[PDB]
Amino acid sequence: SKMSDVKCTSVVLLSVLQQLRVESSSKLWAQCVQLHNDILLAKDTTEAFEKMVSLLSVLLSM
Amino acid sequence: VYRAFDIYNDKVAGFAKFLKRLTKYTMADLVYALRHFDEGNCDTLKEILVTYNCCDDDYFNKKDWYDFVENPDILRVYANLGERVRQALLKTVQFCDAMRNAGIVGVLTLDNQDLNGNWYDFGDFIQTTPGSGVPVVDSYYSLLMPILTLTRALTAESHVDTDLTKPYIKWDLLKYDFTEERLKLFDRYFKYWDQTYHPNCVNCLDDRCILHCANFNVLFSTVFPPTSFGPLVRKIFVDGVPFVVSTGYHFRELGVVHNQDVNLSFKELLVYAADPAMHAASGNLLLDKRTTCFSVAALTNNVAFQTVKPGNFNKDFYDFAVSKGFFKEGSSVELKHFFFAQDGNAAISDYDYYRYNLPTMCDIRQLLFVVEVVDKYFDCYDGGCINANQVIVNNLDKSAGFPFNKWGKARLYYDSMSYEDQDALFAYTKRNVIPTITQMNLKYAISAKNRARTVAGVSICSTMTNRQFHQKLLKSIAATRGATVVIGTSKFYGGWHNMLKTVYSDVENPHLMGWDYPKCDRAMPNMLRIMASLVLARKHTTCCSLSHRFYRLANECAQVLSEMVMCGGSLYVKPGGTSSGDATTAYANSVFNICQAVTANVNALLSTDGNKIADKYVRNLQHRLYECLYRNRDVDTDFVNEFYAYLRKHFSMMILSDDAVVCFNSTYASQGLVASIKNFKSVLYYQNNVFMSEAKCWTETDLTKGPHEFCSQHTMLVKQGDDYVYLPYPDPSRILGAGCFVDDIVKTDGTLMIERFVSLAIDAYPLTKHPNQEYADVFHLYLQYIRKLHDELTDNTSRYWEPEFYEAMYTPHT
Amino acid sequence: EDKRAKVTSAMQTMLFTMLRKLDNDALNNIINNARDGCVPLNIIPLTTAAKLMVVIPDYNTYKNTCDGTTFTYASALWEIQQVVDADSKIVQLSEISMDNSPNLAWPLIVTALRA
RNA sequence: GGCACUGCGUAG
RNA sequence: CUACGCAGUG
Ligand SMILES: [Zn+2]
Ligand SMILES: [Zn+2]
Repeated sequence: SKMSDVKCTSVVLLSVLQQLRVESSSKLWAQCVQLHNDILLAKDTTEAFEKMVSLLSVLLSM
Repeated sequence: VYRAFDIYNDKVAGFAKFLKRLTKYTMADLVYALRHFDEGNCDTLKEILVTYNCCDDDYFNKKDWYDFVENPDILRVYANLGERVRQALLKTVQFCDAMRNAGIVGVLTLDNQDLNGNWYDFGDFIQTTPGSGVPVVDSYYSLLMPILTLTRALTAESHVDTDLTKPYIKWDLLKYDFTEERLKLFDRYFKYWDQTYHPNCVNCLDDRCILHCANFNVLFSTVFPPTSFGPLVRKIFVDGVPFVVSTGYHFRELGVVHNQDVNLSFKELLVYAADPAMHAASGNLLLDKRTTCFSVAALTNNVAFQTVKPGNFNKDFYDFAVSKGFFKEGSSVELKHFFFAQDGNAAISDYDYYRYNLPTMCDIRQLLFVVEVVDKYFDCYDGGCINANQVIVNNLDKSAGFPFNKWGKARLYYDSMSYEDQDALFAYTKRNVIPTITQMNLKYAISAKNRARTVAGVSICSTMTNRQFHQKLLKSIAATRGATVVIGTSKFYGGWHNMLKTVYSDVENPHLMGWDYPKCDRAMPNMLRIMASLVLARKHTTCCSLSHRFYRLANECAQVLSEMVMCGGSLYVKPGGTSSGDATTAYANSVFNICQAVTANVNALLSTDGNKIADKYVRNLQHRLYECLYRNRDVDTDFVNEFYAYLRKHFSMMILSDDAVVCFNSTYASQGLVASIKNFKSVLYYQNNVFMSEAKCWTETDLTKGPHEFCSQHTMLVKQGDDYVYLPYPDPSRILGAGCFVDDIVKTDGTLMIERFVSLAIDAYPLTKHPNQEYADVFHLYLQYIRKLHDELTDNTSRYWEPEFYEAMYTPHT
Repeated sequence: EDKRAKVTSAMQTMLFTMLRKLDNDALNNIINNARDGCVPLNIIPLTTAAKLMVVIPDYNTYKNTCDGTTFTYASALWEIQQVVDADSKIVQLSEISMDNSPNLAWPLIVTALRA
C-alpha cells in the first residue's frame, strides 16, 4: 500500500538518524521524534508524506 | 423530588435516592453526588458547584469538565468548596457537644445537615441524664471521609490562627514529631469518633486498628510541611568518623517510627548504602522546575537525559507479508503496533504523572468490611515467613537497584551473603526501618500508543526481605486453580476454557462485563496499597508477632509506597502509587481489584431503594449489610461468609491484577442488587480519583461469543473433538507488528527468529478458526514464514511448521 | 569469599569518600538545633549543601525564578556560577533572553554556589 | 537496562 | 528437575 510502507521507511530513517549521532542535539532529536511519532500514529496519507518529507529534509541538512 | 437519604429502619436500610437558613440541598446530596457520580446526570453536582461560587455555568460548556486526568483544574474547583466542608465539621462537633450537654443520645445522619453546616434535626433523640449523652457519628463521619480530601477541607490548618487570608505557618525546619499537632487535629474535628486513634502506628493493636489510624493520618498529613516526611537521620560515630544514618522514618500515614537497633559487617554496609541518607546528604541541592513533584537532591554534577531509540525493522518479514497480499488498502489487519521513540524529556515527563496521585481518605467502615470480605478470596491459600534457603529466585542477572547497580548484579549479592547473613538481615527488618532508593528506567517494547513506559527498579534489600516475607503466599496463589485470582493459571492446554467455565458457573441470567483502571499504577490511593499489604501479611498469625508485622509493613511503605526515586541522577520523593518493579505488584494489584469490585457491589446494593426490592432475602441482606457496615464495630464472620457466598453466586470474577471479567446475573444488576458499569465508574471516581469511560469498559450478552477482551485476548467458541471449547486469539495487528518490528538488530538474522516466530505462531493459531479470511491467513503467513526461514538456514524439525504442533497446545489433555 | 571482600571494600570506600564530601560545619549546628538529635533527611540538602542546581524548562520559569545573577532559594542567597543547556554546552547570561530563547536548547541547568 | 506468571526451544 | 535463551501476558 502507501501507508504501511511510508511508516516503515519513517522508522528506518529515524533509526539511521539516531545512528548519525543526532540524539546528541536536544532540539533536532526532539523534532525528529515528534515527526516520526506523528507519522506512525497518522491515518491520513497526505500528512504522512508531508512529515516524511520534513524528516527527510532534516536528514539531508547534514 | 429525588433527594439523597441515609435510612436505617426495620424495613429499609441504605444510602439512596428517595422521593420527598434552610438551603435547597443538604450535605448528603453533596456526598451522594460526589460518591455516586454519573456524567449523564450531574445536575445536582452542577447546581451545588455553581450556587456556592466554586465555578460558573460557563465552566461546564467545555468537555471533560469532570475528568481529573484530562482537566486537573477541577481539583481546584472541588477545593473551592473544601473550606465550607471544614466549617460543617466544626459545627458538627458543636452540635455533638450540645447533645452531650443536654443528655441526648442520637444517630447523626448526613441528610440532616444543610450545606451551610447547620443541623435542623431533633428527632430520633432519646433524652437521658444531662452530661451523659452519646452521639453516634459512625455513619456521618464515615460517609463524609472521602469528601474531606477530595475538597481539601484542611488547607486552612496550614495558615496562622486558621485564617485563609493569613500567611502560612512557619514550622521549624528541623521538626519531625507532629504527634501533638495530630492530637489537636483529631480532637478539633473528630472529637466524638469513639475509636482510639494512635498517631504513631507503632501503638496500633492489630490490622484493623492500623487501617483506621493510617486513614486518619493520611488526612492529617496534608497540613504539615512535606519536608518533614521521609527518613529521620542522626549523626553516629563509626570508629570515630562521623557518619549520618537513618534512625527512623516519618510516614504520612504511619506517623513517626523509630528504629530499635540504633547503635552509636556486610549487612550493616548494605543497610548504610541502601539508605538514601548519605546520598541525599552529600548531594547538591536541586530545584527541578520541570515537575511539581517534590525534589530532594542531585547526586551528580549534571542532569541526565535518556532517549529511547526507535525499534528495528524486519525487511524480510514485511516483504514476505506484502508478497502474500497483506497490508493493502481497506484491509482488516494492519501495522498498529510500533516502537515509539522518545526524546530526553520523556523520563521526567512520565515521572510527573504522579501528579494524579492524590491523598485519598477512604470510607473507613466500608473499607474495613470490604477488607473482611476480600480476605475471604484468599483463605484457600497458605503463607508465612520462610528461611533464606527456601527462597526461589527466577533471574539472578537483574539489576540490584541503586546504589547497588554500580558494583554488580543481584547474583553477586546473593553469592556474597551466607544464609545466616540473609536471615540476620531479615530479622533486622522486623525491628527497624530500612529506606531504599528505586530507579526509574524507560521501557523499550512494542506499544500501540506514543506514551513511554517507566519501570521502577527496586533495590536488593527490599527484594530480599519481601521475598522472604511473601514468597510462600505468592507461590500458593500462583499454584491454585479454580479460584477468583487466576494468576498462574495458563490459558493453554484447555486452560482458557476451564477458566471461562469456572467464571460462568451457576449464574441464573449470566452476562459478562469488563472494565479497566485508568492510570492504575499512578492514581492508586495509598490506603488501598496499605490494605493490600495487610491482606497479604494476614497469613502470619503464628510466625510473626504484632510488632514484627507492623515493622515489616513500615518496610514496604518506606521501600515501595513513598520511597526516594532516582530519576536522571536526581532524588525525588514518590507521592504514592505502586512500584511496577516491586516483588508483589501483581498480587497487591489483584487485592486492589477485588477491593474495588466488592466496593462497587456494596455501593450498588446499598444505593438501591430497598422498598421496591421484591426479594425478601435480598432486602434482609441489604439491611444486614448496613448493620454490619456502619453499626457493628467488631467483625461478623457469619455475615461476611453470607455476603461472600452471595457475591460468588451472583458475581463471578476472573482477576489478573488489572484485567477482570465478571459474569453476573443480569436480572439482579438491572434491578440494582449487583454492581454495574456505572457503579464501577462511581467507585473509581470517589476513591481512585480517576474518571472511567464507557469506551474502555465493555459488556457482553451472549456467552457463546465470550468476553470481548481479557489479557488483551479475544475469545471464540469453536468445535474440536466434538466439543465446543473457548479459544483465545490476539489482535492480529499486535502479532504482525511484533514480527515486523524487533527490539534489537541481532534478532533480524540467525536461529533466534525461528524460536521467536514459533512463539508468535503458537499465539496466532486460534485465528485460523476466525470467520475472517485475513485473520486465518495471518497464521498461514506465520507458518510459511517459518518454513522459509528454515529453508534459508539450510524429521524433528518439520513439526515446527505443521498446524498439528499449535493445535496440540489447545487440547486439554496436557 | 573474594567477591564478598571486593564488594565490602568498594562499599566502604564509597561511604568513606562520599563522607569526605559531607560537610560538618552546618550539619553540627542543625543537629544541635534538634533536641533529640534526629533531623529529617529532606532538610540536610537545604541547609548544608553549598552548590545548587536549578533546571529551567522555559524562559518564563527562568525570568520568574533566577533572572538575576544572584537569586534566592531556601531562604538563602545564591550566586550563579554556570549555565549549561541540555546538550552539555556553556551558555552565557547575556545569551538568555526572550529574543534568543527559541535558539537555546532547553531545558537549562544553572549551577550556583551559596553566598 | 524492573517484578510476577505462562508457554516454547536446546542440554543432564 | 536444575541451568541459559526466546515469546506472550499485567
Ligand atoms: Zn491504632
Ligand atoms: Zn512471618
